[PDB]
Amino acid sequence: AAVCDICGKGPGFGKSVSHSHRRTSRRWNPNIQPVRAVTRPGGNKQRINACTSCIKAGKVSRA
Amino acid sequence: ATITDPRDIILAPVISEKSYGLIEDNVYTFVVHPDSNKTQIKIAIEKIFDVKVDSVNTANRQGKRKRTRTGFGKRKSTKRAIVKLAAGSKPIDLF
Amino acid sequence: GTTPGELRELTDDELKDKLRESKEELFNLRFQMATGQLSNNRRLRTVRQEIARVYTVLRERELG
RNA sequence: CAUAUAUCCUGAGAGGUGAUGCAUAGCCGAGUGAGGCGAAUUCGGUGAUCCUAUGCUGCCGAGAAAAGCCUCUAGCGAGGAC
RNA sequence: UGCAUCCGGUGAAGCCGCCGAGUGAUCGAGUGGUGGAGGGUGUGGGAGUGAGAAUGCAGGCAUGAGUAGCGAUUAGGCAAGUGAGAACCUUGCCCGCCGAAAGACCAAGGGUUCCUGGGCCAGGCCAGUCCGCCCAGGGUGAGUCGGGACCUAAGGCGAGGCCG
RNA sequence: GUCAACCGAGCGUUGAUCCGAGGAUGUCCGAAUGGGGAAACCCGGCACGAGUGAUGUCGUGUCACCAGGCGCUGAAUAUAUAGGCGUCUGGGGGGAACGCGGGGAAGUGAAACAUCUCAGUACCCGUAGGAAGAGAAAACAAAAUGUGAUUCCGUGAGUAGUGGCGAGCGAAAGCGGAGGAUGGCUAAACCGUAUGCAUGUGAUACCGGGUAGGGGUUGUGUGUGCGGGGUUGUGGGACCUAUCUUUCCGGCUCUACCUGGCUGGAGGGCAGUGAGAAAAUGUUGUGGUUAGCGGAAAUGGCUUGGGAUGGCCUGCCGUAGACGGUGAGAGCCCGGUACGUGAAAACCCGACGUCUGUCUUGAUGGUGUUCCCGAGUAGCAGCGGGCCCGUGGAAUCUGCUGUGAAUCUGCCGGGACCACCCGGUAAGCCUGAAUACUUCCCAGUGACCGAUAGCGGAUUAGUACCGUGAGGGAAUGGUGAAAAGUACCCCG
Repeated sequence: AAVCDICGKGPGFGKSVSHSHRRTSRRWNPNIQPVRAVTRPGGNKQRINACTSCIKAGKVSRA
Repeated sequence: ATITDPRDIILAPVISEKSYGLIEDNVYTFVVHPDSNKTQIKIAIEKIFDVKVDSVNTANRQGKRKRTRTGFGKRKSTKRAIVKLAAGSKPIDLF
Repeated sequence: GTTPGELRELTDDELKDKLRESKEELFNLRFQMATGQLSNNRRLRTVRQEIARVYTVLRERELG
């Protein structure tokens, strides 16, 4: 849910600054979506984890 | 090229009062290789001495632990084979 | 014992037989030591070295 | 078609055999210790927490798996069984 | 320790004394004994450079003190023997205790403590000729006994796999 | 071999023991990998042998998983895929320090404490290499007609700044040096070629012109692969289009004839195990490393002494008076030192070659126009990280989520931002040297220690011992020059 199966996009690490400036560790996970793609026009469908950026790029083939 | 002879399984005979008492009953005791079995020992003895072996009895003995100025030391552990010859019974004079 | 010089002159078969009689002689020497009637202790060393020499010659011949 | 102390399975135990053997109370010497000979052995009582028994009866709290054994075909088979 | 000089197997350092010396930390190229291989002085350089105490650390040894104690609820005695040495060891005859044990056999655990021969500095809360102590040699024999080559329970690991 | 001798046996001038290089053997455990397992111990399959009257038994190879090539087969299921089968090549673990990329504390200071510091430290995770990372401007700079990849050291400077403007934190430009490679390769526009997928005016269509054929060098598209061509900032390169043009021969640009472009063969160069492509194979270098050898001069006299290597006095060598040993301070007794010498073999450095690629079907300077110059990228917005900069007017860089362009009168930067000038040309990849370190080997050094010191460890040392376990962890050096280690007698 944090590593893209296409481009390997991974979560980012940072801090959650509060009003009193208390910095606490937190994570920025990628927008991973489970998509059943069609690797070849033959019709085989496989469930892969692709980020929404990959879907926008058309790199995944949900035919 | 490995050449396997029956004479490396048998290492040395056992000399003691109990061994001699067994000998007067045509029963001989040997020190055999620790990784041998009863059938292998029987076959090796039959090949070596051209004798008919009735039964072979094996026992494992832990080497004695001796105290030294450097500390504690342990002798080698050995396996003994007690071979009983058949009724043909030609004595092993090599003993 | 036997230096490798004329040891390499023998073929494979008599090399095998020489190894076999050397092993039997070592067996006899070991039994004699166990009982304790032979005096020359170096005989065991010599026979073991002859066995090692013939093994080495066989390995060289089979290897090249 | 069958209700039979019929038939079969299981099964303590009693009896025979194993046993012309083995062992033993003692008797001889011998004295570290070794050896030889060796009688009688029936009949009752008491009696188990042990065996028949993984049995039987009762109860609710409803009380392992697999291997093994037997059987069934699928299947191998001109040799195979005792 | 740089430099310059002096002493030393005809006896340096170190240690123990005598006789002395300085206003002090201290000194004695004054000596006697022990000892056996390195030291002194001047002028500079550098310090792991000075302990009496931190309920300070290590080693050695005092007071308590030849004092407490010598580890249950059974109990030992005599004769003989061995021996340098005997209350404790060996033998014999008595006496006593346990006897659902303080008797016999396994499992876990221990590892040679088991037997023979030898020993009495170390140990045994005493001594010891004795020992579960020390030394050498010897000793453990399985088709049927407990396990493996047979099977699974709880549970463990876990090809691929899912998740991260 | 040694503690550590006491025997008992033997080897050696026919060259032993010993030292160096290369081989053979290398039980079992251990990534452990035929299966299992409480590590070093239990159980097997296959093939070929050994053995038995036959089973039993023995020996040698082989049998783990995953990943990527190649080949066969292609479930549900039709195309097909998953999967299965076989065969090759790789991986797995260990290591003291150094590197890079991530995650990331608290005791502490602020005389309290939360922003802050400690500190991106401790530690953990993934990975290499002999070094790593960075590296060839979408750079600095400020009007100097200026520098010109990166890295590292010294200044700049505890400065400008930053900070509950508290404790504290803290640059860059420029200048001086080490090293130099201001280095190379690509993607696109265009051609040529092959192929997949669609169709086809299926003919007047595609070759460079003119002649003649022909209905496909497909005709057209589209995608991909390969070979040419193109590597840039004063913009550059493709499309064109004139001028000049430094080998020969051959085969192709649908076809033959006169013309311009592709492709092979011979000279001639140019390079090379290199970043710029790669794997090899020979000869040679008193070039190096891994064993060694030689190497001057006092038995000097007297004296003390157990012993001279002490004292006094004589000589000698010195390219050697460094350091140890020998019965006490030794240049001339020994090992050695200065100085010369030595490699069968292995390895490492060079050099010349075979060998490989590569340019020659090529090169030059000119003229006016269309196309290309790295896309879910830059930019913007939201939330964060790090920069002297703690969100502040916050530039440059970067992570996640949305949105999302242009190809040179384009885009980015010059500390918000706008205009003008200046600099550069992102969204592709390689690159040696200067730099960091020492598990290990070699040679030395010390106003460092000398047995409560120095490593915990000069002695059984990570041993004894303690703890179930991670782990903790000691103590013990000196006879004498030589053992000549007290024969023999006496008390016991």
